[PDB]
Amino acid sequence: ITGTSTVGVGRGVLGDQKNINTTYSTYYYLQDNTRGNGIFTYDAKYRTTLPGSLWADADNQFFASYDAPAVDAHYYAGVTYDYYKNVHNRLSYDGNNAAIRSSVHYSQGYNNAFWNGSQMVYGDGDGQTFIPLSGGIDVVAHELTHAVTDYTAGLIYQNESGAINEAISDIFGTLVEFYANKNPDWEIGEDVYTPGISGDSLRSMSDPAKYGDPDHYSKRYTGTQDNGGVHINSGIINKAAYLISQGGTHYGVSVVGIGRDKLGKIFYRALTQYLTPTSNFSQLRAAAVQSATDLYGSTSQEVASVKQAFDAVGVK
Ligand SMILES: CC(C)C[C@H](NP(=O)(O)CNC(=O)OCc1ccccc1)C(=O)N[C@@H](CCCN)C(=O)O
Ligand SMILES: [Ca+2]
Ligand SMILES: [Ca+2]
Ligand SMILES: [Ca+2]
Ligand SMILES: [Ca+2]
Ligand SMILES: [Zn+2]
Repeated sequence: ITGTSTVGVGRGVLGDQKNINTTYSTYYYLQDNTRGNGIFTYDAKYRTTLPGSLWADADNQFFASYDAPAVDAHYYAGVTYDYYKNVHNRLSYDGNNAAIRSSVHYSQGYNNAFWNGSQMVYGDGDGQTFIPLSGGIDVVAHELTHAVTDYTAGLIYQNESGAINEAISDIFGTLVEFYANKNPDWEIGEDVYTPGISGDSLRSMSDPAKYGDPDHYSKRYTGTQDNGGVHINSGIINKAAYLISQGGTHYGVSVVGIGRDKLGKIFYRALTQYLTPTSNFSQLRAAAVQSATDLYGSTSQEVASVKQAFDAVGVK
C-alpha cells in the first residue's frame, strides 16, 4: 500500500519484544519499506486461501496473542533479507529485490510451514507438536531459502536433488540463526517444536541420527515417502556441512573445521554457480570442491576439508 514508513512495537511467539517496520495509511500495516521492494505480512485468518489480507492494526502496537506469529514472520523475514544482502550481496530471493510476502494463521492446527512458489506460509501448530512456526528464526530462514534455491539452482523437490534442496534450507536457516546470535545451534526448529518437551528439535545437523535421519550415504532412504526422503536424506548433507564448519571425526574420518562463514561462502557459491535442478549428492560434492577452489585455492585447507567431510558421510 502507499503510505509512510513507521516503526511499531510488539511481542513475538516466545514473548520477546521487538520493533517492526510498518506502513501508515489509515491503519498501520505489516509492510516494511526499508528492505528492497518491501516485506509484507498477511493474515490468513485460519483459512487456506492465500495470501489473505495484508495485516492491518489500528495503533501500531502488536502485543495481542493473535499478533505474535505475524510479528515474528515479519521481523525474521527482515533478518533473513539482511543476512543475504550483507553476507552474500544478494538482494532478496530473486537477486532483484522481489517483494517478500508471508501469511500467518494458515489453516487450523497446521504443523508446518512452506514456500508455495510465490510466498511463505506458516501454520499455528496444534499446540502440542508445534507452536506458531514463525517463532523459529531457523524456520523462517529455511522457508525463504527455498525461494532462493528455486530462483537459482532450481533443485527438483524429490530424491537426491530434493534432499540437497532441504539441506540448503537447513544450512542457511542455521547460518541466519547464528547471524542473529540468539541461542544459536545446529538443531532445526527447536524454538517452536514440542513446547512440553525440552531439549529436542525436528532435525539435528550435528547428529542427524538423534532423530532417525541418516548421517552416512550407506544409510540413505530410497522409498517413496516424503518425496523420496527429502527431509530424511538431508541429514547426510547437513552432517557434511556441520563437519566442514565445526570439524570432527565421523566413522573414523577426521575433518578439520573451517568455520561457519567459510561454510556459507562455499555453499552459497555452489548453489548459485554450480548446482542444477537435477544435481545429485556426488555432483554437490564436486560443486562444493570447485566453489572452495575458486574462493580459497586448490591447495587450501578449505578444499581439503570439503573433501574430508564428504568422505566422512560416504559421498564420492
Ligand atoms: C523447518 C520446518 C519447521 C518446516 C519445513 N517445511 P518445508 O520443508 O519448507 C515444506 N515444504 C514443502 O513441502 O515444499 C513443497 C511445496 C509445497 C507447496 C507448494 C510447492 C512446493 C519442514 O521441515 N517440514 C517437514 C516437517 C513437517 C512436520 N509436520 C515436512 O514437510 O515433512
Ligand atoms: Ca494493535
Ligand atoms: Ca536456537
Ligand atoms: Ca536452530
Ligand atoms: Ca520441544
Ligand atoms: Zn524445507
